[PDB]
This record gives sequence, structure tokens and C-alpha cells, in this order.
Amino acid sequence: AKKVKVITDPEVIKVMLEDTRRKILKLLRNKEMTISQLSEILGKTPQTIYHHIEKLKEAGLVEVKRTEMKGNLVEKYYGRTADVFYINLYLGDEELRYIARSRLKTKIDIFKRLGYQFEENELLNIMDRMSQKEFDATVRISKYIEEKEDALKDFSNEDIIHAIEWLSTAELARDEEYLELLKRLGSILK
Amino acid sequence: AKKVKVITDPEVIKVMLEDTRRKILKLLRNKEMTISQLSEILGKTPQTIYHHIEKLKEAGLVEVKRTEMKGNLVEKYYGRTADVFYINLYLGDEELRYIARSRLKTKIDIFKRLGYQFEENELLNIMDRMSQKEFDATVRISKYIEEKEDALKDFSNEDIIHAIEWLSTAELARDEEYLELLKRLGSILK
Repeated sequence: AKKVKVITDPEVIKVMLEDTRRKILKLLRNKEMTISQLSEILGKTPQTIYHHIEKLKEAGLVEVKRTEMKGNLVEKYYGRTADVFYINLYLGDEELRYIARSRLKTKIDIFKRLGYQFEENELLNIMDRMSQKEFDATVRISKYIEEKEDALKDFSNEDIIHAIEWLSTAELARDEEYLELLKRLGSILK
Repeated sequence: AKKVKVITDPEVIKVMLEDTRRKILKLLRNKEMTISQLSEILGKTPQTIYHHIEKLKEAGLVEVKRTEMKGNLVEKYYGRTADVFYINLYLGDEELRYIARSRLKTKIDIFKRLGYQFEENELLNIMDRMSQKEFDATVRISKYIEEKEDALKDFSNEDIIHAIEWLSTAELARDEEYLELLKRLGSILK
């Protein structure tokens, strides 16, 4: 509904991954803002934010909540289509899988940079499987949350988010493959 | 240093837990802002933000980065003392333990509200132990990160944050008590 929204459309997911777009979405949680306000906060130019917002709008991630004649300029106030978004990078989309792997590899550079030694090929595989299991479990429970929103109107989105993590964690805990993957990680990363 | 800062002082931790203070800190990551700017974004009154900032300033969490004569009002620009803060609710401080338990109980109400049935006393204990282990592992690795900041200047704080999670997870994975706690959760929450 409006509190939580699960996204499985590879095209919108791809659009919301962009760095600035992310920051915009994070920002819009505070309240609906205009292209100017976002600009001032993000240290980004108005024209650039305009394009990002346009993209997010076209992706159904944001919408115009109201317009206002701010002096000599009529501006639109944008607000998120949902309080919290949940995505699954493991929806079978080839490009999404490689983005996930691109992200997991960045952290591996960090490990080696920090002095951790290991066989990067094995680690990436173990991280990718664990991450796939985690995304699938989180989508699974966030969907059930999404349909039970009326029963949670009395809770902050932060508490709801953290609750999903626990419920999701309890899920992974019933997955022996996951447990095995978790133990290998403990052996590989030291 | 400036990228990461681990906080073990119960008094500052207590100060940064306040809801609005949290939002302020989250906001200040984008850039240094004045009491007015925060106010407009947070939908909170200027005097109230003033008190929050004062508290955060007194807690060493924020500092004045520069002042500016904005028309008829001289304002201060506040910025975080560190890009990312890490806390440990399990530093032996009695009141902190109960705050942690207050938070874990909120999520249990959410579970029951969502239809999950279980013995709340056991769950709270299992969540608290798992959470204690997790906080201790994260503080442990974030400290090592804190001293190796020079080697990470080329990475975003987001990647660094996610890296700590993985390194921290690999840690918990070597803890058999944790593994057992993790499996009980899988049995308790369904």
C-alpha cells in the first residue's frame, strides 16, 4: 500500500539504484520537497535533480503531491509513492545479477584493502548466494507486511523495517543451505 | 577519525537515541546545515531543533563548521563530528540495556500484531543475546576500520558500512553460541 511497497520490476529497480536517486528517495521520507529544496540539500544542480525526479516519476517511485506558485516560479512538491521500498536484485534479470555482483566485489576490495586474505572467487560466490537468500526472504515477508498494513498503522516505519529484518532472519535460520553458507563465510573471512 | 567514530560513552549514546536527534544526524550526512534548514526539512520548530542541536553539540556529536551573517541573523552551520557513528547498547550500563529491551519488545508487539504466536519471554531473551553479540562484533570491527581509515579514503561511507556488516557477520558465524541462538529463533518465529 502506502507504508510498504515491494518492487519486482527490473526496470524501476534499475532506475532507483542510481546514487543520487537513492539520496533523493531517502530525503523524501522526511517530507515532500520541490526540485529546488532537494537541490540545496544534495548539493546538486536544479536541472540535474529535475532529470532524476523525472526518471523517478516515470518509474512510479515519486509523484507530484501538490504544486505551488512560489513567487515567479510554479513548483511541484514530490513525495514517495510508498514510505519504504523493497527490491529483489535476484529476479532472474541478467543485468541486475551483475549489479549485485558489482556491489559485492566493491566490498571485497575493501576486505583486501583492510588486510584480509582469501580466494576472491569463492567468497564472491558465497556472498552472492547468501545475499540472494536474504533478498528472497525479505521480499517474502515484506509482502505479507504489505497486505497487513492496516494492522500496523500504530508503528513507525523504522520499527516495521527492523521487524522485517528479524522475521527475515528467522526465515534464513530455517534454511540449512544458508546456515552452511554462513559457516563457510566464517572460515573464509579472517 | 572523521569517517568513522565508535562511541562507548553511555551518556552520549543516550543523547543520540532520541528520535529527532537521530533524524538530524542522518540529515547532517548530506552536508552541514543551520538550525533553520534542519527545521524546514524536519517539520520541527526552530527553538526545538536549537535545543536538540545544543544537546548533540554538548555530546560531541555535532560541531559548528562555520557561521554566516544570513541577513539579519547570524547562523551557525553544524556538521557531524564523524561520517558514521557506531554504538554499543551493551556496555554494562543498566539503563541502556533496558532501552535495548524496550526496542526489541516493540518489534515483538509487531510480530503478535502480525499473527505470530510464541512465548514472548523466551524470544526477548534470544533476541537480546543475538543483538548483544551483534553489537559487540560490529564495534570490534568498526574500531579496526576506524584506525585504517587512510586505506579507505577511496570508498563511499555506504560501501564501508556494508563491508563492516559482512565482516561482522563473518565474526558472528564463528560463534557457536550465536549459531545456536540463530537456530532457536528459526524455531520460535513462525
